[PDB]
Amino acid sequence: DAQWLTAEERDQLIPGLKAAGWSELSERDAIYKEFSFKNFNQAFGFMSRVALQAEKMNHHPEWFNVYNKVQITLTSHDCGGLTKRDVKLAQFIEKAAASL
Amino acid sequence: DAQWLTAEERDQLIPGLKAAGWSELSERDAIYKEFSFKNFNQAFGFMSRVALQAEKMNHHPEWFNVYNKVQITLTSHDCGGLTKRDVKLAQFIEKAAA
Amino acid sequence: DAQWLTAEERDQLIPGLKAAGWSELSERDAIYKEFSFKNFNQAFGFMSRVALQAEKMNHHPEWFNVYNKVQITLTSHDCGGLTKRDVKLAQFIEKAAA
Amino acid sequence: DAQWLTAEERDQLIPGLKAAGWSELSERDAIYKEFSFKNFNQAFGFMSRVALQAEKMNHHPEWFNVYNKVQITLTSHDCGGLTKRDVKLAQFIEKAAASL
Repeated sequence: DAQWLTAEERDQLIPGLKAAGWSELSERDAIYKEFSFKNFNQAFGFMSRVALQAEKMNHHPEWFNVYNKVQITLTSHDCGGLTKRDVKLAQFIEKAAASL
Repeated sequence: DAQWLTAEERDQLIPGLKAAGWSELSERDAIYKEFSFKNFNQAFGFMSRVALQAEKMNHHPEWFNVYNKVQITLTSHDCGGLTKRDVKLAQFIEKAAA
Repeated sequence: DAQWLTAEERDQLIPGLKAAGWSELSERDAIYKEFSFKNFNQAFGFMSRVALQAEKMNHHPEWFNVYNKVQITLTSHDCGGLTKRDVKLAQFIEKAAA
Repeated sequence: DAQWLTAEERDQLIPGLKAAGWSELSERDAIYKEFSFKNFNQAFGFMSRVALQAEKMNHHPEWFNVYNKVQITLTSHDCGGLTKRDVKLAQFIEKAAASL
């Protein structure tokens, strides 16, 4: 999905992400979550998996990393809002963070 | 190097990095530079090379990435300032970016 | 492309790759090339770029690595032969290696 | 350790690796193990972690990858045999494969 999520889609997709720890940013139609690992080795291994998925689906995250911390913000710049692509990427990220 | 850069060291090593595009932050004793690649494939390949060097040196960057852009801030948190480790990592980053 | 390369396609696309250092295996319809970098940092950075492209194309290489060396064999297992996917991945590999 | 493992060291270090699935190659003083993941994404994420450790310890593996399979052979070419460095790398690899 390249268009903004509908009210119905948000009610059916966001609750699960919120339950997983993601939050909706106050200033942008985007979701955000910070992941913490044991060290940089584990953090970057995680980032490499996310990077691979980003190229597989042609959708990229905004992210900041400092050693074992990875802060991720997902939104679609081509339309300026949250799309199904962001939800899909978030779901993959949760799998990667859980080693699944 | 693990100790803060002396005045002489800064004069000898920082100008080259500034000529290469790095700048010194005003609120912190740290250097910064935004790199712009063609796409994320190039950007992450570059990040992977920097990540390898980070573990080789046990010195890590503070960095942000969005598609083809990579913003890097370097400083030594252990002593709260710039050290030769930051200079060496920045020099490696320049080679990897080229 | 997902179907086996035709005679015309092979004549049009393979010579360039051979000029670049790729060779055709004798026991399989596949192309091969060993890349030699300066070190593992360069080699793995290169591998990371190829890995990203592999997932973008959903087409994977058969590769071996030891420090600065990376041996790559390309073929399409789905049909047991060379396809345009192999040619396109090889061309990307050439750019990444440069 | 940059020298070959002693008979004593082999008796105290190899059993654990054998128990983990590693085997001693017949033609070389090296250890070998094949790892299988769900897909290439997981396999390469694993490889990135191993790559990071290889640069951290300045010791590199011989490895072959085809999609979800990663075959790893560990030995020290600077002396032509198995060293403490190979054991250390093997132990890290086991952690990475287990997501630890």
